Amino acid sequence: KNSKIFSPFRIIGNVSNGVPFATGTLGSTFYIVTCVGKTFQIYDANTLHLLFVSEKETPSSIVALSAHFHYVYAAYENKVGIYKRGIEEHLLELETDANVEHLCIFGDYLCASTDDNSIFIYKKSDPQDKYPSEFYTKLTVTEIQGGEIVSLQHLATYLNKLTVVTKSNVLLFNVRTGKLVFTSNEFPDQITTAEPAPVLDIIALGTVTGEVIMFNMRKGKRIRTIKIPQSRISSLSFRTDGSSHLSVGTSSGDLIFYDLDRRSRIHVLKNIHRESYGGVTQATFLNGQPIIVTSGGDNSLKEYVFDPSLSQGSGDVVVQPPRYLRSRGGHSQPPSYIAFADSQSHFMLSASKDRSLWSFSLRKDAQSQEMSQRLHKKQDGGRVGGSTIKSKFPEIVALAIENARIGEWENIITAHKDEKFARTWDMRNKRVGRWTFDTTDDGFVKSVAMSQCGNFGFIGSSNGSITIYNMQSGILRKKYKLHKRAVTGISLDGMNRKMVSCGLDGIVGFYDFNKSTLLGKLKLDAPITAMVYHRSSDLFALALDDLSIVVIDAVTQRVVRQLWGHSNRITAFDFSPEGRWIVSASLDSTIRTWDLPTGGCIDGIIVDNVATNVKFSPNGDLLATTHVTGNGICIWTNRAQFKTVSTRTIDESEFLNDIDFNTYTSLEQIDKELLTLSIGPRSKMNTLLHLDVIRKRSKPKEAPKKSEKLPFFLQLSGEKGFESHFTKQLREGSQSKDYSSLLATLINFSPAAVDLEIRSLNSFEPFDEIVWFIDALTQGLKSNKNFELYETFMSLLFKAHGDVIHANNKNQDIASALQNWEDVHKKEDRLDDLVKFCMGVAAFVTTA
Amino acid sequence: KSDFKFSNLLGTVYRQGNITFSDDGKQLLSPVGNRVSVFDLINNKSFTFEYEHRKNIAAIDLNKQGTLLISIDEDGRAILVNFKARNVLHHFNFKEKCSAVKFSPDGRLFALASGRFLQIWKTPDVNKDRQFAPFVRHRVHAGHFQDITSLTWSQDSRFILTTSKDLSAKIWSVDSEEKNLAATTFNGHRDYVMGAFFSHDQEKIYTVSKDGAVFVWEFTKRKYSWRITKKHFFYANQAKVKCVTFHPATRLLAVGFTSGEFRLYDLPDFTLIQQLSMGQNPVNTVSVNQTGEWLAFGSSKLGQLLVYEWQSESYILKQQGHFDSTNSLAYSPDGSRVVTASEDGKIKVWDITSGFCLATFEEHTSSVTAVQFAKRGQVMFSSSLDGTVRAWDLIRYRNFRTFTGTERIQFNCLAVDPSGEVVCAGSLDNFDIHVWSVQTGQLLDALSGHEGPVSCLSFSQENSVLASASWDKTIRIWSIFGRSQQVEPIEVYSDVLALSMRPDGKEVAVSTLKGQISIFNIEDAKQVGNIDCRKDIISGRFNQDRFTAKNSERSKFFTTIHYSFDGMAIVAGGNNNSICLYDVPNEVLLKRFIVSRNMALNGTLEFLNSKKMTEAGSLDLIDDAGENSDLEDRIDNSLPGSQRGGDLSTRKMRPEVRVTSVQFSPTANAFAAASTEGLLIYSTNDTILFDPFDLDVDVTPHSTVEALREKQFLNALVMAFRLNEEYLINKVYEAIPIKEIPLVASNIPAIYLPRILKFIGDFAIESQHIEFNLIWIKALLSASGGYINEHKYLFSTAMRSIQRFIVRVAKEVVNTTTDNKYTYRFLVSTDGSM
Amino acid sequence: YKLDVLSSVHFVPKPASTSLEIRVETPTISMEDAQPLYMSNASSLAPQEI
Amino acid sequence: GPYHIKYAKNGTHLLITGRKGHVASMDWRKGQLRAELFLNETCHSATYLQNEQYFAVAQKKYTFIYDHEGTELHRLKQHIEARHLDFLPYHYLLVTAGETGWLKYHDVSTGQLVSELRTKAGPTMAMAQNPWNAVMHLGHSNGTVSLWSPSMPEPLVKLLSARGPVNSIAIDRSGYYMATTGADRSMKIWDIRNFKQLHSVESLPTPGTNVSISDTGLLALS
RNA sequence: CAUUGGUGAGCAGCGAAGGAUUUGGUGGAUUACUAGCUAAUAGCAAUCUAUUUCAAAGAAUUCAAACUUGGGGGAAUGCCUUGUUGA
Repeated sequence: KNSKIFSPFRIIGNVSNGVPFATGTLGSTFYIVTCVGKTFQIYDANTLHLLFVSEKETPSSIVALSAHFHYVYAAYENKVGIYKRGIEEHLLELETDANVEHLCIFGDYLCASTDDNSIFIYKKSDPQDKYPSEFYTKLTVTEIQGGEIVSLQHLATYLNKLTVVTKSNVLLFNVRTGKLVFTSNEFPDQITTAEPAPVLDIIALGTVTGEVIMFNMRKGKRIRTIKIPQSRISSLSFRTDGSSHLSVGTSSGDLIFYDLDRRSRIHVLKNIHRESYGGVTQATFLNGQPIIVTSGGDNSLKEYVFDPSLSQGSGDVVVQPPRYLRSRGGHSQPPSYIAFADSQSHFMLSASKDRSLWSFSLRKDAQSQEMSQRLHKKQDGGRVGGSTIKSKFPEIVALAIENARIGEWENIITAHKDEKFARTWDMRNKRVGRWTFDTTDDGFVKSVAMSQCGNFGFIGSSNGSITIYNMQSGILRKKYKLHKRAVTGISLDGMNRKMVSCGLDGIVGFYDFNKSTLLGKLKLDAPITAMVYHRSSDLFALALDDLSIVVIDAVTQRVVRQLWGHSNRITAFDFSPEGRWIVSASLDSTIRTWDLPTGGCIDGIIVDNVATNVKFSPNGDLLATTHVTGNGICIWTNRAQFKTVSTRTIDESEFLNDIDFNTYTSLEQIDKELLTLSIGPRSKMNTLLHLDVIRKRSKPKEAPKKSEKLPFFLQLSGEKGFESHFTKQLREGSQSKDYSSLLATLINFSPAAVDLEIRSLNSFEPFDEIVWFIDALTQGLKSNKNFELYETFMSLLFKAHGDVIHANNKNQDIASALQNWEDVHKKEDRLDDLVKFCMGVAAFVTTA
Repeated sequence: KSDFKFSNLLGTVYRQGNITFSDDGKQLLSPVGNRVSVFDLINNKSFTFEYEHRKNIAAIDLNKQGTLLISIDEDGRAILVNFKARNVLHHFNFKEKCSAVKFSPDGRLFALASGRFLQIWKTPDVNKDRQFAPFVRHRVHAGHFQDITSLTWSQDSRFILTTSKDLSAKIWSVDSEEKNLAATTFNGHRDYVMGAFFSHDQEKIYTVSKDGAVFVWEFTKRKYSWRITKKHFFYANQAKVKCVTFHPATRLLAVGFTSGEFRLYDLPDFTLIQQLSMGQNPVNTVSVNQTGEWLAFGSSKLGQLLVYEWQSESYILKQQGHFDSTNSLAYSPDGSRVVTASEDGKIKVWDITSGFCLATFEEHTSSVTAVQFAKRGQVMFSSSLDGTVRAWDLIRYRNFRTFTGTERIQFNCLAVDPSGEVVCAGSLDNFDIHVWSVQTGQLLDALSGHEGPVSCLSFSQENSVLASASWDKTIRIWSIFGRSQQVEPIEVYSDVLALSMRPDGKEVAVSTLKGQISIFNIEDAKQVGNIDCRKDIISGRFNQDRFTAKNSERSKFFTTIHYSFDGMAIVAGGNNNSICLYDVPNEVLLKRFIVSRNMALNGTLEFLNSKKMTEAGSLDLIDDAGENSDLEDRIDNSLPGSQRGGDLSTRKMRPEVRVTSVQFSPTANAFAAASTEGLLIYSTNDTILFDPFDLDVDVTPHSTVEALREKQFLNALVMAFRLNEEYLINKVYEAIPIKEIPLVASNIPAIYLPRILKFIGDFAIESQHIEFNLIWIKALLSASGGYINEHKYLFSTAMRSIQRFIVRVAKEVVNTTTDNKYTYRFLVSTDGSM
Repeated sequence: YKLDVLSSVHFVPKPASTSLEIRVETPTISMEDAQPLYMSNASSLAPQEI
Repeated sequence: GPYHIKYAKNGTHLLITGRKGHVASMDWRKGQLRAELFLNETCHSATYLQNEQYFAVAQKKYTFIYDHEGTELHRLKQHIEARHLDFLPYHYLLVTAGETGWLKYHDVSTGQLVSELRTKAGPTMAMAQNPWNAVMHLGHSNGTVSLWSPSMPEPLVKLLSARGPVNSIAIDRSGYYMATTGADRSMKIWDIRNFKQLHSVESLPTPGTNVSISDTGLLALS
């Protein structure tokens, strides 16, 4: 399940799963450490932005969390991981084979408590360390001392002592030595929570019936008891602003505030978290403020405040009810359909099976909103009629969007479940749009589509019909009938020209659309389960029923590719943005990437949790999939955006180089007779011809004013043989009659160096050097590469030594060498023949 | 056909920020408005990165392996880019207005001076695939008392020198082992500290101050610690330093003063090596290449980039662009040059591939409103509010004529005949189309008859008729040559404001003020289709607006239009944030391009921010020139309400995004649009999109390779053209042999002829096999000439690309070979010397 | 100049001009602008003018 | 912007300037707000001038003298770029000291610029007045303070105070001591009559950004 | 006959333990998410001070200094620049 194209990135749209979150002051300010399965996320408690995210996904889920100033401790399967700023700073493996339930850190000691009633104590090596690492000892709870351990606490001012609240009593250990210095008398109920009060000595214990016992530990006796009847207490927090309040958070969602000075009940808050997914799992008063933060396993996190009184003197007898400050959330239930809204890959719609349609943000996870369903005033002058107690729309099972008219009329169509119309939604205002789109033959909308131009919305039904509606006006325009069984995909071309529809009678019907003809009818084997069209290239992919993908060219109207290799039904799938790949996820828990040129699988991932939607981003950075369990969207990167990706078939093994990297490096020289030029730049020829005039243009217009004492050998003294190398190489070339090495050097000089050398040839009586250079050039034009630069060098030679060879003309050696030069060159005037013909006939063909 | 990516940004060479050389010494990265460009000085090749900041850039640095690039705009919003593959890795915003970033020369960790804090972070790894947060903090140091301003590492990257507006400088170690080695601070400057550098082996330190003074610090006895050994001073009148650099291997100090001078000093002795005037405007930045001998100056006011070769004094390049001040463009009749007509008075011929101005003409005085080439490459005619319309040669570079008015009106559009002997121009002043004759520079006629100023003119280049259009709400088709002098008007619904003639010469598309493009037929007078546009146009809100953008009808129309060279598309662009590309037969649009996302332009956001608007009024609209620390940055000349004329700060308003003028490319698949920040050049890759043609089941890359290896070369080629994959076509193209080229070229199909021509053009301008290409072209024209001649318009661009290849790159090789031949014949036949 | 910038250029032009000026024989590469390539070659006077 | 306080000499009213345009004049004990201006050029400082009835604010360039309600009375032309304002209130002289480095005494009762002195040592970094004496101590970027007077073109006395520029000076009510603070992290107590420094503190941990000597000789440093 | 002008009394039709206009307040978004303070390689966050001082380093234009002015005539006395008498 390591893959070769996609790699996992993060999982958007999770906030809490129901492990009690932990809080941490940092200076004057607060943060909130929640855990989402195998990660933990850290939120600015003042405004709830996403500061940090755990860096690597822990091996199992996180059992316990605790935080302190800069450090945050998570206790997953067996171990405790100490993290600072997200990155893992210490592992701490506990010498056992039993999971770590609870965890409390106080002073020098970290205290972890397993499930078979044992307490491991890790002590700092020296108190100038910042988190403990020496194993100290291992305190154990024998069954006669107490029941199972429920929580670990450390009350204030208790030197080296640890308050272990078990299911029947409370113990006090002296963790430095470890003698059980105290046992409490057995409570006649089950203890469920514990939490220490901002008065001394006192721990507040919440039992399994509605009974909160304020229990004084120095004396060992109860001082108060408070009865909620018939609730399951699940949270306790002590408001410490100065007003003596208490919030008991039941496991039904009630959050009940008591006033402990006046023995009263201040308030209740009812259904702030859902009864099913756990109720109120943690509910804390931030230390010093009238702010409570509550968090529950329905993937939501909330913040409630206390406004001050209305009354001047009477004060704290008139208590204002606590209102609602701020919150984040996600879906409660796993998601149902996802779709990228816009082509910067910013926003993502996603509908979920608690009937709620969120729009998530990939950049900043505070920009994500839920798209509200508050209907518009009916346009007829009538009454819209539904049950007066409101409930969310049925589960949104198809969804199609266009961004071309955003702001002027609606641009989402959604298709709900067991429901007979579609609803236009908005995306600018984020709200239910004003039109509902019927199907007009009593058939449940099975799939929907939108035109490119954003004017028209097609709604294929389940008795074959196709209805087309204007979206500015919601008003019905056309209605085709070609299928007789259900219609499971609709599509339209970007020229508003050709419409395609695929339906369970194994028919793909092609229509014209400007006029209303029927343009073709293709028949496949099996029912057709999904259509994805791809627009820029006019190709589309039909997930058939016989466990096959069939790609069809929507212009020539015929089946072009047939991708076998799946093994169970195909859930969902998507073309690449560039039309080249298909990702397809299927119910045998695999995701495969297919290449359409080579028509074959080039990648596959086997997933522990079945994937049920798969969607590229349009600007092709990411792949977002969504899974059968777990509320989120899993986001994946794209190594083909950063690298090279080999295309080869693999599925046999798991479950040439030119083509395989689809890139071809051009040849050097095709035939020996065929000409070439120099590979490199093209203005090399022209600078080598006009090197002088160019530099004289470049020189600055005045003269630069310099000093008078200039240390003459500066080109030397920027700090840190006999014959020149080129002339040497030329000479040995003339000795061995092979100038290959010389021509390597002249191809790979620079224009200055070339001109310098060709000026710096010897030019006196036995003209050995001019003869040898001309021989090298002849050999080069014979070898027939670099026609460009050998001609250029000969032109430079005639410029810089035309005088000496014009004078010492009819010397035999120069006569002979120049004749051999003329041999090869008069063979090579055919090039001028070709060019003259090419633009003679080309300009004629163009002008006439 | 309709897949266009941001190819390039032409017409701007430097805007603001910081200029860097590559690791090689070859390429040059320099920040244009909110994008970095890479100008490749050796292989003469340019580009512009695709990613865009939401405000102007202010710091860049490039890794030492040439691999990562960090660019920070103002307000700390860094973007990390993978330089090899040109695709953004990670956005990360440091809150403050950050002032410099330097990678470590090891390339392990990068230091960043933000505010008064020094944050040293570690790089990510370029091999590791992406993640949520890959920047891992190393330290944050906090010595200074006011801003840092500069930042310099060691050569062995473990000590960092920061200079700051504190009037000071500090050394920070990088290990808390070596804190004791580096805890000291430096002192004594009077004004600021604009640089502090190390020596070549780090036993001396230099500190350069805005007051004009260089201190030389050395660890020495009267224990003993870090005295000031020497003080040297520049002596400017009132220039101050604005940017300092030090190449330590050669010990140069290059200092850019605020007056226009720079001086190259030799530092451990302080001798003046050199001194030159760049311009007259403050030099804003300096860099040097690696080996120490291409300097790189940049001056943001007026926007000029300069690269110097200080050994033998020679500008390797001396260039300058136009912010906001361009009124039009027009391509060369070959897709390689582009002409821009600027509001200054300057016409610049800009190369395309390497974005550098070949030539600059400045004979106009006031702004230049229209440019056209002739149907030649020789002359171009240019029209400006001078009152004259001037003709330019482009071989000897001269005004060979200036047609003038008869009372000097302000000319605002230009149009010139195919056989370039008649020039018409029309103004917004007079509503009479003047017609001059080129040779006798007198004016033939004043074609009159509009009632309302002329907004465009054009010449049907086939039938030679002058169709013009005016705010009259009409079009008039004048037929000027040949005893007729008859004229035919057309009423459009409303107030027309740009025009475009088909290539063919039968149709006129006309972009009006209510927001349609109405496409008429000229032989008749009848409207063969319009396309309604007012909606798909993104007008933003200005900060100085008090009305919603959905009502703001500042910009709901297209002031520029252009057909394709095929007859099928119209690009239109306007006074707004979007360029829209329509298809002409189907009347339905293909793509909408957004010119910029740059919140330092006004028309660019759709919805403003309510955190900004308050009781005072808006919040981006206060004055902060008082906050600036410098007299020339406080001085605010602005003649009140001067809507778009004069220099950029001769008005107190922020620029507006607009497309001043749009054209297609006459050779390639591209188009180009002159707008506020330059000329956006948008173009295409078949080598990325999978757009097959006429496929079937049995056509794979494996099958076509098999068809080569058993030698059915025709079939292998047509399978390549059906699959439509660029490497494949190249592969077969070079496989097939020279004897077999003519039969294949005869037997190719008619449908695939245009594609093979397109491929030969794209390979041909930059490849080397000139015999292979020219043999192919000769065979292709030879065996299918007449068909092309019939279908003249599908092949407009394809044959122009081949013809550019022949006259541009083959023809010189012919010239030099022929020159050489005749020189030999002279030298060896002539009379011997003496 | 100030009055043109104030009036946001829509003015009326100068009356006229015709004033003699002198040009030199010079190569076109020495005339154009400084950057690694070149574009034109022929000398700046014409053969008939020499 | 960052704000700037000025309590009226009387004790009652207060004037706060922003740095963007927000000026406001209030009473602070009765809470009643006298005036409020949202002018958008960067204001620097303000003073009351004699009553609560008049105030004068610096601005981007000029000096504007407003009423008790913010109706602008005058636009002082000749005080170009006054980063510092003060009012010496028995002589009725509004005093600005610039960024030009010119020092202007302006009689706000008859409307006639008394004196226009040239402090040549550059843009004035700090400024305070001897109240027992009404003589202006301007502190200059050399590190030297200088005492002026309107009827003397030359500084009455120059006082080499710090190394590097002089951030802020503040003078006793009794007219007999001056504390000055400087950008080389320094603070010096001078005895103005007899002109000897009493005693000086030479390493503060970060520069003394301001000082003030109260109405009881107590010292505040910030 | 119109009314495309008001003000009302009434139906058909829509229609689940109600509906329709108007308005105050707070929360979240509006730019792409790396936590707080300080004297900052660290400490604090229940506290910086009863080590918070030392040592070192640190002093050009011997005064470049309004690049900062609406136009036209001027200037007693000021100011300013150049000369000068007596110390």
